[PDB]
Amino acid sequence: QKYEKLEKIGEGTYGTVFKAKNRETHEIVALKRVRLDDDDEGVPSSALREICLLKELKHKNIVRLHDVLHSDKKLTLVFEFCDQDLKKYFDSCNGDLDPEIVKSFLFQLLKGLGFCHSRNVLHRDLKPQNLLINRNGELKLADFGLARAFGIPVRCYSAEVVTLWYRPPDVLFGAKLYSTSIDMWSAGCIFAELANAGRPLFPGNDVDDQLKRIFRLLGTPTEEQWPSMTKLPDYKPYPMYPATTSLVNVVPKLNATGRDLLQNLLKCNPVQRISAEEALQHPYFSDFCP
Amino acid sequence: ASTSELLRCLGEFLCRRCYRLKHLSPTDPVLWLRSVDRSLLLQGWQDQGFITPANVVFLYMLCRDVISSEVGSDHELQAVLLTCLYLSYSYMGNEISYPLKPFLVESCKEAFWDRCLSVINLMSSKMLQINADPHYFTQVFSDLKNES
Ligand SMILES: CN1CCC(N(CC(=O)O)c2ccc3cnc(Nc4ccc(-n5ccc(CO)n5)cc4F)cc3n2)CC1
Repeated sequence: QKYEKLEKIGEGTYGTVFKAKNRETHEIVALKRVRLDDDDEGVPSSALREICLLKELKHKNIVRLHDVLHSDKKLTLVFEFCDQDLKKYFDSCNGDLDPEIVKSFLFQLLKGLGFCHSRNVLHRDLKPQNLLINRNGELKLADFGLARAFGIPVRCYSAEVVTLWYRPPDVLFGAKLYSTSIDMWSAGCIFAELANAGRPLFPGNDVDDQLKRIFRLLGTPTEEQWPSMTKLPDYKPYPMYPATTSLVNVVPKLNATGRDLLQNLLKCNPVQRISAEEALQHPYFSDFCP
Repeated sequence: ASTSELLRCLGEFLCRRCYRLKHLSPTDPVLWLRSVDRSLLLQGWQDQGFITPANVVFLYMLCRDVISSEVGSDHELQAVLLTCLYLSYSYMGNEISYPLKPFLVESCKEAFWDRCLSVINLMSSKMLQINADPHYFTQVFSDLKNES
């Protein structure tokens, strides 16, 4: 009634997403339609959490939740409209980005991510499809379906968080607790995609393949680097892969400065993972940087 | 610091708040909450029970701001308490998703979702603050224990 549907953007378990027009104001929004009529599936559960979090996360680099409508047997979340995701951008441009666009997107990602962490929210679902891209070059962190607030002492979170290709080694080893460090690993993976052909850095088939592919590139952490590693619930011995494997051929768009940031984001031991705040002060983001 | 102990406070809290309900027991809230946690567990919607000290304190934080002094029936009180519970699960629960059936006690489902939206619009800000501010969590933990 209040919104005219224009065309569907995407559809999954999460719900159907339309481009839409406000009938009153004629402004172009994005509608996520969430069906409530199936009373033995918990899709609403996630939608309500996404609403609680985005109502307290206002920042030009986080998708803006305008309004929530309850009508028919559906929830409708009204989002600002974006041109594409980073997934369709990689497809659009032969996965081959300008080093300044690479630098621009990572910056906007870390601002929106450092904002989340400061507001005590973990995203826990970073991937290109959850990065909304406008034509003017603006990037927004979207999809807080799997996000949760932290601070209250817990036994553990879920280990069944973050899609396999973007999940950090501590979580693959079944870590009970994890901090803001979880999103900083995903940020590293996305950064490597931007800096090559938009292709996933660690595309594993299972948990085992995932940990093998990470240690093969970055090297298997030692007891010096990561003492608690061998005490983690789903820890099993991996080959000692060397720490000498070059990053130059994996991210050939990056100068040594870019590559140094990448290595601070992709430390296996979550405690040593550079934060969003610390990352934004990195030389890679100076106007000095070559 | 025991779950049973903290649930017994919440029930004694609700009975004191809801003056109009003369035939409500401080065990009735406790029975309704435990019953749900069991149902989800035995249906395999979770591995461990949701009802721990921290989450009872969270649920209390909602109830004291959502639950009117003027709730007219035990049935309405249960509908409102379980709406607060459904939101606690969805905000703090370790599972991605939780179903509605255990939490629905109204013939009008429209009413349940309209109420979810109501409580999120009132509480979304303190829902984050109890997690962000340890001082606030302890303030609310204290207040709960002082409800017996
Ligand atoms: C996977 N997950 C699904 C839910 C989705 N979501 C709901 C949410 O965040 O909770 C939003 C929210 C706001 C949105 C604003 N704008 C858009 N725009 C747009 C995004 C892609 C495409 N697109 C990609 C490939 C193709 C085929 O040509 N089209 C075309 C487009 F117009 C989406 C939004 N999604 C976030 C991503």
